[PDB]
Amino acid sequence: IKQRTLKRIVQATGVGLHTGKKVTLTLRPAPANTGVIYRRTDLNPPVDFPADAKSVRDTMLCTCLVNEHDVRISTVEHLNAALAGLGIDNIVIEVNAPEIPIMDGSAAPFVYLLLDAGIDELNCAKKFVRIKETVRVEDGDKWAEFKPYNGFSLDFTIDFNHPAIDSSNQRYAMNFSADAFMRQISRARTFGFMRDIEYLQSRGLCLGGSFDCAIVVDDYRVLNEDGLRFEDEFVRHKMLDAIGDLFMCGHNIIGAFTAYKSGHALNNKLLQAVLAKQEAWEYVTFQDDAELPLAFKAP
Ligand SMILES: CC(C)C(=O)N1C[C@H](NC(=O)[C@@H]2C[C@H](F)CN2)C[C@@H]1C(=O)NCc1ccc(C#Cc2ccccc2)cc1
Ligand SMILES: [Zn+2]
Repeated sequence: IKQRTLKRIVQATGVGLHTGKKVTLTLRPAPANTGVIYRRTDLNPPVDFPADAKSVRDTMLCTCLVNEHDVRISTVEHLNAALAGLGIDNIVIEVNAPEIPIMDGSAAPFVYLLLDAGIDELNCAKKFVRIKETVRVEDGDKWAEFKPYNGFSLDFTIDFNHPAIDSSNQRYAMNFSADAFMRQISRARTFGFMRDIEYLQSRGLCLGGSFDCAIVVDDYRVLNEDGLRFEDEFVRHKMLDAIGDLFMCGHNIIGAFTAYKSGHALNNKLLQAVLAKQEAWEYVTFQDDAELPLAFKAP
C-alpha cells in the first residue's frame, strides 16, 4: 500500500556471467517516486539507466538495459526478480562494470542482501499496474498473455526435448507472494548445455560460467555433483526470469500472466504491448489495505 526502499547501503562482489569481469554491486536507499535506477560507475561521469520496458534489449541471451545510444548494463533479470519479490519501488543499483554479478545463478543472494539492508516503508502510495483487458503476443509456436485477475498469478510452460529435463515437470503455476517467491522460485539457478559452451564462449558469452553459478547438463544428465535444488528447477528458473522481465516497468502487476516457451524477448514484447494500449491497464493505489490483493501482503 506504501512505497518501499532500503534502510541502509549494502555491497556484494562477484563476476559477470557474460564478461568474466570482477564486479562490485552497491544497493542504495532512494526517496519516493525515484523508481528503480541502475547506474554504471566504471564510467565518469556515471551513467543512469532508469528501469523502463522500452529500454530493454534481448540479444545477449539475457535482459539488458540500454539508453538511446546503446550503452548498457547486462543480466538484470535475477536482481530485478528479487526487487519484484520484496515489492521494492525506489532504489539505486550501482555496478562498476557493464553487468550484474551472477552470484550462484539465482535470485536468492539478492533476496538475502536486500533483507540485510532492511526494508523502509515511505509515507507515499505504492502504484500498481492493474491489467483491465486480455493482451497476447506470439513468435512461432511461442506465446505470452496477460488477463485481468484480482491478484498476481504466473503460469509458465517450457518445452525442452532433453533426457536430463524430464517432461514430468515442464510446467509450473503459482499465485505470487514474497514468501512463495522466496520459498519456491528465488533459489532456482540458471542452466546451460555443455554442447553450447564452445559456441557461446567463441562469441564472448558465458565467460564467467562455472559449476558455482549454473546447472551444467551434457547430452544425458546434470553434471553438477550435488544435482538440483528442485526436480523442476529448470521451469522455476524460467519463471524467475519472467518475474524479473515483467518488473522492467518498475511496478508490481495485478493480473494473470500465462506463457508457453517465452523468454526475455517475448516477455518484453508482452510488457510493451500492454503499456501501448491506453485501455488495457490503469495505475491504482490502496487507501486502505482491505482492497489490496493477498498477493501483496508484506513479508
Ligand atoms: C538453453 C538456453 C539457450 C536457454 O534457453 N536458457 C534459458 C535460461 N536463461 C536464463 O537463465 C537467463 C539468461 C542468463 F542465464 C540469466 N537469465 C537458461 C538458458 C541460458 O540461456 N543459459 C545461459 C548459460 C549458458 C551457459 C552457462 C555455462 C557455463 C559453464 C559452466 C561451467 C564451466 C564452463 C561454463 C551458463 C549460462
Ligand atoms: Zn535466468
